[PDB]
Amino acid sequence: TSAGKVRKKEKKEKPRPPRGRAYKRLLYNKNFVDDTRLGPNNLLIRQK
Amino acid sequence: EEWHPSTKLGRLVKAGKIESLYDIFKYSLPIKETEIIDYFFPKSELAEEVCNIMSVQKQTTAGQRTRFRAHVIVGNRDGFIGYGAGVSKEVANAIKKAAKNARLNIVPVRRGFWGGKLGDPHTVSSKLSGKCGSVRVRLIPAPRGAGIVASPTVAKVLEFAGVSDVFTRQSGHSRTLMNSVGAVYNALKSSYSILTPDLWKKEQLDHVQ
Amino acid sequence: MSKTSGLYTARKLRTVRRVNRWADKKYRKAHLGTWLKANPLEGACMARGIVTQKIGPNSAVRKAVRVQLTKNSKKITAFVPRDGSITYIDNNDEVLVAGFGRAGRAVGDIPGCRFKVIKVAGIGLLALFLRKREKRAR
Amino acid sequence: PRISRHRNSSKTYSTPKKPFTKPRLDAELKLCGEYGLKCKREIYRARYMLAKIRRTARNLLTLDENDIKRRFEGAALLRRLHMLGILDEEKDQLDYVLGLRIEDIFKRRLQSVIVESKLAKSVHHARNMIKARHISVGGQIVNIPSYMVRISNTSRVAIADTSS
Amino acid sequence: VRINVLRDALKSICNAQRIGKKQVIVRPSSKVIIEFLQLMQKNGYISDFAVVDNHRSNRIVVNLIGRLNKAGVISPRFDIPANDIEKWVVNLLPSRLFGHIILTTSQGIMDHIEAQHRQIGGKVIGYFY
RNA sequence: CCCGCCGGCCGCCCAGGGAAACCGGGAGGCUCCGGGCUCUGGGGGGAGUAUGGCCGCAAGGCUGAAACUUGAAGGCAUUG
RNA sequence: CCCACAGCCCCCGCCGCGGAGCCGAGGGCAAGCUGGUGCCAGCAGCCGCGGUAAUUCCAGCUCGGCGAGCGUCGCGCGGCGCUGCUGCAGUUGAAACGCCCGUAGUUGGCCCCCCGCCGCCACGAGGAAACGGGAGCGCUCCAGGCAGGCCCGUUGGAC
Ligand SMILES: [Mg+2]
Ligand SMILES: [Mg+2]
Ligand SMILES: [Mg+2]
Ligand SMILES: [Mg+2]
Ligand SMILES: [Mg+2]
Repeated sequence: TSAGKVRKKEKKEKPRPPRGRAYKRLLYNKNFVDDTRLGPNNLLIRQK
Repeated sequence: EEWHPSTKLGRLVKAGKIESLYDIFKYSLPIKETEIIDYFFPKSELAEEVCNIMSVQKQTTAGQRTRFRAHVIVGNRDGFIGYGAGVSKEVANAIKKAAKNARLNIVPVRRGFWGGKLGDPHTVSSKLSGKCGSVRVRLIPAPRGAGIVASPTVAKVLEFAGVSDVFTRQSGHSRTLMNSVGAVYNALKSSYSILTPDLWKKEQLDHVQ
Repeated sequence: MSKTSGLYTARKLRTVRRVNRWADKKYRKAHLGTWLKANPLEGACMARGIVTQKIGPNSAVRKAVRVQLTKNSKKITAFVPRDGSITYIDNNDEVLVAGFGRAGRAVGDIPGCRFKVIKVAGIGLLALFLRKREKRAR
Repeated sequence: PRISRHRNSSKTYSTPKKPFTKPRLDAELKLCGEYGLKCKREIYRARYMLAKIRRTARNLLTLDENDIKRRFEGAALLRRLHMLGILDEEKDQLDYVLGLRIEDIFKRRLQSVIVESKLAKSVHHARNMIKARHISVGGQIVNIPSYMVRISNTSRVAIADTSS
Repeated sequence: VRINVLRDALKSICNAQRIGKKQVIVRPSSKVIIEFLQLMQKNGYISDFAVVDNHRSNRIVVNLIGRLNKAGVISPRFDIPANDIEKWVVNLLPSRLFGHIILTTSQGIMDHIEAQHRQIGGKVIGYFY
């Protein structure tokens, strides 16, 4: 009835990803040097 | 097991009598066996690509009968391009048929220079036009380093054919992929059929083959 | 052919183009002037008015409001985008209203709506939706 | 009015007409990794310069060889390219210019020239030292990574005398 | 009524060449036609021809050799500045290496290559390749 | 009687053209896109409507908008 | 040091805060797993989603683009050969006046080698710069500006 009727997990406090070029360097090794299927469940299953 | 030639040309290719594909093309001999090319193209020099897959339906008494039509191109990036289509109840079988048909039909591509001559040819010999359905294409030679100014679909065909500089214009309903690919294929096919002042030389015919 | 092509025919081609360029709908809309006089915004990116009434194949009631432009005094209808944003809008309140994506034509399944609310009481609606700003002054 | 109104200004790069293109993204990321580019504006700058050179070369090439203007402008352009090290010394015909590539522009950046001399371990290390003013060109120290060295100045690059 | 004789002549020539003939007859001869044919002959496209005098707009007979690919005219003879030829070459010709464009100048009818050589301009008549 | 020429009315038709039906005495010689002249059209409704002007005994004819609305309307062909 | 005086830049000493946001993840268009809600609330430029797994709403995780900037609204150019001179269409999709005569207008076969005039092509004189192009110069680079070292074209600011 009340509008916004449709409208909390603790935030994963982890070290920030590097900023600037260092971020660019991360993806370069992420897709080539490091073993990857980008975004499927099985990849996320492995990382846990 | 082993490939048994079913044609005179096939048997001749089985033997070493014919040594190059240009020796077949120069007499307009049709190709009916996929082995006639792979024996001339053993290494992975050529490359296959799937362009578009479309589903077609036929209304019947109880529901529709569905099928798939596929389009495939092949080329070595050295003056050779092919294009074919196939249809079947299964997607993979249609892809195989399209690949076989693309391999079967192939044509050489003539390449030339823009203004200055130096090194190997890099662009089409002259202006080439093609037609299919409502789609017309224009290929204009470009200077070295100009890249390929074309849509993503046509650019793939140009890259496979082995052309690095060219200006393109498309007219008609270009969103119909098969007709655009056919238009560019026909334009490329016409290349070795235009007479130029360099080819005016009068050569006497040879009785052999 | 079907077009004049003589060497001394520039005048005829000029007048032909002048007459025939008026048949395009967009060109007429842009360079005729009727649209300019009819458009409530009078060619502005957005305007300022006052709220006077909160009102409502997809079957989804939408929340909107009636506005009266200050500089022009005419009445229009505006739509409140976000979820639960109607509460931030009170009767007899000053708002800033802009247009939709399409200039003039209606957007989406909303019938006869061409304006959007973006600021209320001097605070961005989207900012209030994310709690960046607050309306405790009102 | 103020004299500052007569100062000139201009942009220095061009953005692609089609933003999302997988091969282009891959190539740009590849180049950024090899040459340690901070962002994608440097690639656009390089493309801009290359386009300018290519257009000049085209316009000159459209004319006859024995044209006074053609000789003048071709000589100027070739001298500039040779001095900047983009084009090789042995090439003197205008045709060779049109085949140039942005990699040639990149290879003359300060980071690259110090890395090829073995004075730095990597492009990233080179950038880090450059920002810390530890390098010198001739008798002067330059702290701009994008600084372009000239062929006659390649052998005069060293480590800053005052650098610790 | 009849206006452009050269257009009719060129259309007839191309029509005959299409179906692999060997001789064509053009009805209304004229000096411009003769110079056009002379240039075509000099560049090796149409072998020889003859003019038959009848005291009334002489006829002419040409012999083909299956080399001509396309011929045409530009009806409203525009003026070409000496430095505005490359645009027309790009627009009209298949390539910058082969093909010819005919201009009439104060120095006479000549190919565009010759005009570029002398750095002069003029009016455009036609083209062939 | 048959062999022709000019003019006219028709049928089938190779090339060629076209989205195709089909045209081929052109709807050919055209993205390889320039013989000359005149007229008309620019998504569907509102609407051949309103207001003005001319004509007519009248019925009506010629000329001819805008606001607003809408996401498709249409052509040729295939299977049921 | 500079400055009318003060800053700011730059140089010399001592001590020493390293801080990323805005949009999005069905297609056009690069980027995917849990919990709520249940044609309601809402998203959606267009197609469309939502009536119990919602790949599209609301949230968490993860991921993508640009980046000290990102997004929204209106206008102009482009896209658009959908205003078409280059370069549209007019049997059936929108569109050849019912037909003839006819002024203005537009367009008009072939022919004389050398004279005059008009158009045309080339060159030249004359006439503001700034902007634009362009020769040369290491403001640390750059946007910029017309400078600098010494033995300087009479150094140069050409065109
Ligand atoms: Mg045309
Ligand atoms: Mg149209
Ligand atoms: Mg309409
Ligand atoms: Mg009808
Ligand atoms: Mg109709």
